[PDB]
Amino acid sequence: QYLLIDNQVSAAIKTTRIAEAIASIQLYVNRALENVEENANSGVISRQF
Amino acid sequence: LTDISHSSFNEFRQQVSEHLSWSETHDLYHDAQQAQKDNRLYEARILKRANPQLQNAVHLAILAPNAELIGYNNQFSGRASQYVAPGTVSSMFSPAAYLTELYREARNLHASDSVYYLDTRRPDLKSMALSQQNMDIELSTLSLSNELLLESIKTESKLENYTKVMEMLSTFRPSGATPYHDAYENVREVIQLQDPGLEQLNASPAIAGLMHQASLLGINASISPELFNILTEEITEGNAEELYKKNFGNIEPASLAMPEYLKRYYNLSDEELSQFIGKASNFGQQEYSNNQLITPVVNSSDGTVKVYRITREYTTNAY
Amino acid sequence: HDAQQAQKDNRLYEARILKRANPQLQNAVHLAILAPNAELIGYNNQFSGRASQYVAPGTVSSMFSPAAYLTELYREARNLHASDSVYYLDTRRPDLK
Amino acid sequence: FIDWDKYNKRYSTWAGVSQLVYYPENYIDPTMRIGQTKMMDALLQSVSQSQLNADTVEDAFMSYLTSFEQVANLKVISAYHDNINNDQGLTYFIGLSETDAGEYYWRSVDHSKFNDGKFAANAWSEWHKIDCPINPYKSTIRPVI
Amino acid sequence: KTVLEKSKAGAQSRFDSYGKLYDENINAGENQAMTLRASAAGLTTAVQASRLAGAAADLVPNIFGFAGGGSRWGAIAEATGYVMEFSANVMNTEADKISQSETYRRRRQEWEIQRNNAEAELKQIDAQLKSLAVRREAAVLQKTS
Amino acid sequence: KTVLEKSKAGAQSRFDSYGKLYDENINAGENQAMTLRASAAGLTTAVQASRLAGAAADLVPNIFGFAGGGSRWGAIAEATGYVMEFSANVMNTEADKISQSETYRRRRQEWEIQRNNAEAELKQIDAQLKSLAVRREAAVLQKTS
Amino acid sequence: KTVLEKSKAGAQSRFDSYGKLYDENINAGENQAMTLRASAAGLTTAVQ
Amino acid sequence: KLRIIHNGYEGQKRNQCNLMNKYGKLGDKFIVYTSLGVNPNNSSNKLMFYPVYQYSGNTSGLNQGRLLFHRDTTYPSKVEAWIPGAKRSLTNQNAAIGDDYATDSLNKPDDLKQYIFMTDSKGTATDVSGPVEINTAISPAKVQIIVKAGGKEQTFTADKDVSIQPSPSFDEMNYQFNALEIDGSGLNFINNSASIDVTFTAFAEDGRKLGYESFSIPVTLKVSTDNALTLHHNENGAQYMQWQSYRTRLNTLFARQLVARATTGIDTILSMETQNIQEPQLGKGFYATFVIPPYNLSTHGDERWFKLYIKHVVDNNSHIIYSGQLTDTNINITLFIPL
Amino acid sequence: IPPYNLSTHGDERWFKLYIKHVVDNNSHIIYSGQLTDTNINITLFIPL
Amino acid sequence: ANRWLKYVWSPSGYIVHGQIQNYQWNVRPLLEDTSWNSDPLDSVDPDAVAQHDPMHYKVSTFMRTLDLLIARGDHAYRQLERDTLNEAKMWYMQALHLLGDKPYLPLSTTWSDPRLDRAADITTQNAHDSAIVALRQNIPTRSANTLTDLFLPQINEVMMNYWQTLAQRVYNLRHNLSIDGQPLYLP
Amino acid sequence: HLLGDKPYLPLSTTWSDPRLDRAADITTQNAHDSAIVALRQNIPTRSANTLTDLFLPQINEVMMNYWQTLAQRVYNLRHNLSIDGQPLYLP
Repeated sequence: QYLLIDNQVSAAIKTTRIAEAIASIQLYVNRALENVEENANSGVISRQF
Repeated sequence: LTDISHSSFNEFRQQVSEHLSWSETHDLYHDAQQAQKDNRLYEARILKRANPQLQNAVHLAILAPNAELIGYNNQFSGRASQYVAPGTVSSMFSPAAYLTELYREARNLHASDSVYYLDTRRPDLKSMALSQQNMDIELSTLSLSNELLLESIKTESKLENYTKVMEMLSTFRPSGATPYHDAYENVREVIQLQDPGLEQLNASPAIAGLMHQASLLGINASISPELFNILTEEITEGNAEELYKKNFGNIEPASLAMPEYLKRYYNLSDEELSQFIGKASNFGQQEYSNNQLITPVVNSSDGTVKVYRITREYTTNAY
Repeated sequence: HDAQQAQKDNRLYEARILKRANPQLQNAVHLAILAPNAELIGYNNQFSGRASQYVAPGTVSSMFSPAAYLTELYREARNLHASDSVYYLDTRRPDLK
Repeated sequence: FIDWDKYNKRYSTWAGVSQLVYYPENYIDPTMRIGQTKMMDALLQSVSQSQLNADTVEDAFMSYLTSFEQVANLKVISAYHDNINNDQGLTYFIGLSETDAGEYYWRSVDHSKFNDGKFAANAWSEWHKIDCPINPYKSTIRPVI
Repeated sequence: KTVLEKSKAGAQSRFDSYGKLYDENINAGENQAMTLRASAAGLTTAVQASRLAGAAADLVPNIFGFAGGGSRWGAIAEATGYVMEFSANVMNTEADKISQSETYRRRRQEWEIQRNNAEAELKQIDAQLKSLAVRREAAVLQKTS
Repeated sequence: KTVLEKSKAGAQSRFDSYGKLYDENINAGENQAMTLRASAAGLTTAVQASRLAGAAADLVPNIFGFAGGGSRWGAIAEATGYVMEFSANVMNTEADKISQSETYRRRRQEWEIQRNNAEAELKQIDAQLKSLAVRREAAVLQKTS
Repeated sequence: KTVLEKSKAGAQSRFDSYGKLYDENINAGENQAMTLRASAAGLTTAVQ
Repeated sequence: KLRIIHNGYEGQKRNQCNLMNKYGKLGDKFIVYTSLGVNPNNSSNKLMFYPVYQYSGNTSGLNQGRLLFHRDTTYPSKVEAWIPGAKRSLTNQNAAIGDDYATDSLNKPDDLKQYIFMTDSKGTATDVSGPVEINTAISPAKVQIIVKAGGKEQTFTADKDVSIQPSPSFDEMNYQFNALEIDGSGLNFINNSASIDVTFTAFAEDGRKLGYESFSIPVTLKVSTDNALTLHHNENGAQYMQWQSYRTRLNTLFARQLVARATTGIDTILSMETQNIQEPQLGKGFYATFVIPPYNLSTHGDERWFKLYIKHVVDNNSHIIYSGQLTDTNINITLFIPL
Repeated sequence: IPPYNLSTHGDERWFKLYIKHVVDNNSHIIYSGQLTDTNINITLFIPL
Repeated sequence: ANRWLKYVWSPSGYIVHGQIQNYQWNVRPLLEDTSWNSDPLDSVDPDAVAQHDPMHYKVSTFMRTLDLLIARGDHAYRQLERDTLNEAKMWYMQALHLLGDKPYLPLSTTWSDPRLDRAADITTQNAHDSAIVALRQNIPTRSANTLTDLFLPQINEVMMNYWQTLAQRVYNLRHNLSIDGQPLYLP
Repeated sequence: HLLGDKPYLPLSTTWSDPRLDRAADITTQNAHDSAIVALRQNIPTRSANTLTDLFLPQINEVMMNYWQTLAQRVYNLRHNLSIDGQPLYLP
């Protein structure tokens, strides 16, 4: 939940490097929009994206 | 109307809070939103006329206006003349373009001071090359995760390369999953691959007679050479101060002896801890489990904790 | 019928304290279910930390366990016959109590 | 022992009822409800097919909201209170819809469920549509029990 | 081996056919049919307003002069009866919509079972080609014997 | 053994699929469809009261003055005819309700037979894996021979 | 023998199931549905 | 009506404001600790204590200060708050469930402006830091309305413009102002509409702002110089709406003339000649072809935009009838000119 | 409503609000509640 | 389905004209806990209990959100390609941080193992009823032997199964298994 | 011949492989927006480093699949294959 990449995954699971960076930031935004990690910027959450 | 449209209205209201009113902020904002839509329609119109798929089909009569196409390529260095196939990393619809759109918006979610800041928790993301190889070739997720942990541990411990990191983890006592002797795990697995079941070593009794059986325990069971030094060392009540600090570092003994700290430190299950400590809860009572009791009894005068371990066996009918 | 209303109000009061104190709810921070602490203090002083002691399903300690059902069943059924009678539940089955 | 044959005879029915005061949400259905109005039943039917588009669901909601508006704008004409004196019993109300050749509705409120200066919300019944061909003169219409 | 490869191609044809039926479960035509059933059952509020408006207009007199009157006195009762008879048609229309979508759901569940039969059968023929490949290796070793 | 394990997994898929259809026999949708058929056939007492009330109101004269009358003399006979024609619609609606619930009963009885076929087939493959395990033990003893 | 006894019990289940459906051919419900259709078509002399 | 509420943002500030509401009155001074972190060594939970130090004195008359705290744990325990800087500890043996306090024996609040280590001795340890001294009293001279209605803003303040002051409370303080007179002469009407932007805001004694809330009163002006919209059914069949000088066609006569095209099949209905069926003109007027010269930097300037205007149809003002860009060739523009 | 105080409210935390001298000079309850450690804000419509 | 759950509860909040709002629950009597059934135990209606205490309408909406997130994750799981298994995990991890951590239950309780005569004692029941009517009216300020033998509250088993089903799904993702637990790799 | 020839796409482009920090730069985005609002109003007549890192337009993949499906069909006709690619001749 902090380093945005799963260390309990077995070694048979393959990704590419860009696809892993996408899944990291997609994890990070879902932490941040939900206020699970505190003090996200209220102005950035209000953006159209 | 520049640079307003990619900010939210709350962001734009904070910046123009002192200058202008709400209504003056409201009017500039929806004009910047209209200008952003008109920039997208203008850019798309040039790029869709310049599609090479359309210019070779002569029946469509889709006349590309050349005056906009000239001025577009002078500003953007022949961008409209450079079309890519699907699956190219250069594409505006590629996963790298999605990653770029995603990283640009998400890097501002936390302040730069915060520990949850995206470049603080993941410094490798900003430096990563948006290349075709990073999009195409597959590698293990676990190896990319081990690479990320090794970079941070190298940076923290200030070590030369990754093999010096594996040297210090071969020696490091104060964690629950450490000493990890990496070269040892490489040895003990190849023996388990080459000799499944250790039958060849037991069919040759002279070779196994060389190694003592405490080290033959290290083949099937994971006993690293430093873990052997942990298990073999002698605990008196004299050296137990010093030898605690070697094994646990700076953890307080009162903080360590509680069951929820042990459950996270040794990464034990709730059932596995009761095999060692027992059913111990955060109230006044404490019970036997597996016919043993472990109770810390606080000396009321000294404050010294004294730990009892009582073991029960029924010599008669336990029913 | 006033005692029947007071028994329903005792059940609603006891349930309200015990459902706010559920540890499943207090870790989900989005529900905003604010447990009123003044009732929770007075409840645990009377019942010795009962509301702080939740059990898993299948535990004999549970108020929904078969032993709780047996307790509810034995308390109501032991009075069906008089103690003088041969059909009295503790007379025919002394091992149950 | 009154509740024996339904609830207390079996551990399954006993544990179902005993948990229901503590965890009703295990037994709450978003579809079915006791006390559910005919508006919600017609809504459920309007979305009881496989292909639920956003436009299909929106049109089912605006049909619900049309029938919501009809019972919300009922004008109370007259009433009748069943007991001999105002403090106990039920009062029966008569409502009129906002149509020409108007429609008539009735509902009740229970004065026993008046407590601390306020009717409890379960003192009220639903508006019930009256199916009779009613055409009063100057709203000279009264209920009576 | 040729016998099992024809069995392999036959099971592969069924697996593709029922998989195609399952994935594209409801046609464009079958979707239009449900939409018409839903539209036919959405008329009940417009019929009711049309029929109550006609009842209100037939209660005023339409004969004037030395003879007066002409009010249809049973106009509200006739309008209420037409709305109830039409509501019976809408409930049958709405039930035929729901029954049609449930028929297509059960049809898809048949296609899912028929797909899983063909999928398990071509896994079986694949394992049966492995078994035949080992039989052929034994027959080659019997030849070189 | 791999061939029979694919047959085992195929029969297990059917046994789970028809067992799921059997246990959950009537959908939420199929239950709503029967409820609508039942509601459409419950209107016959309200239509009758609405239609008799209109007959009673059309028998009084509605022309007054120097010309009198205007009573629809065939109003009761017209009302009796409308109630009988509507009763024919209700009996078809009620029969379609009963025929629909009987169709779902016979459908469930098919699913019970299809479940018991798959249950008997995976008992058969289990016994056929026992037989293959004994064949393999004979082939091992033939090897050590 | 165990394989054929499971085949025997499977065929016996179908023989009992279709024999039960055949013998009890029309339900009480299916009989009520035909009666309603017959009653709906008997109104033509009273309507006339 | 201005309203001030003291509830924190949900999380640690909500717990720290509940302590201030429970154990303090409005006007007390507090130390709110903004940085609350789990001690990685001495803790087994992710739970925290939420401390506020209450000063002795001001409104809730206390002889000694006290460290208010909130805990999420339910088990009975002591709460030791050990200050490493002063080398002393505030403690509470058998703290209550939820929130409680530990009184300060020696009333020296300067020892509380540094790192505090609050421990439970049972798995809950908290690194308490970032102290912020706050004063919760509110002057009525700093509860204020800012009205930006046009040119100069007007500031109304609760000391002069509220008749009955609200009682001090953390829950809710309602400042009902009187009838405030705003000069509206100076509103800039853009598309016949303006806005009066009203901002509620407030400040405490120490100078921190209590928040703001913004309102907007839309003011729209009725113009009297325009004619009403009018509908015209011309003799040639055209129906149009006459807005200020414009005429917008409302109907079509396409289906009147489609009958001749449709007498001989779908091939003739869906042809190009059918799409050239002409529609009558909108009332009195004429068509005019305007040939626009090509773009020339000498005579048109650097910008390529051009506009066409009309004048002296219904009113002597000007109205745009065409807007476009200049090109390297001529542009032919056929417009209907109303008369 | 002021917070609970054992000195001035007694041992019980209940409080009630009554109205008088609207339609008749008798008293009628308009609110009933419990005292708390904080203030309680109660907005009521008072008939006249 | 997601946008209609957000008409009751958005766990991410609500944005109204470019500003995030203060509330989390979009229904006003869920914010202000507004009881609207004064007699929930007249009949055995689960809805009547939740009308009396509307926190159960919160837990109902919460469980439908978890049912949605697991259903989106199971639907992504069964599309067994690589990038959709990452999608499956992010729907599962999103359901986990709504749950929070699984609650720890202390095993040593005040539960001794009493006799059935002692647990079903009528004096224990009458003391339990007299204690609650004391707390319900705040009147007071044998006891420790009687009220110890009461049964303990248990956690919701349905709410518990969400942690158990999510832990199994993530386990099957972290290994190379399918949603049933079958190996995707061939031996 | 309604499609014409399949378009040739030059493989060497202006796409270097930038850092994610450089491609997602906020100055690159603001320069891209200020350049288009300049072109949209014809006002003008750092730059070459910022706007190089933009992503490139791609061709329509659905339109591309028509060339790919037609090339496969004609391939199966020119050989003796069926529409699935199976041989019609017997070996």
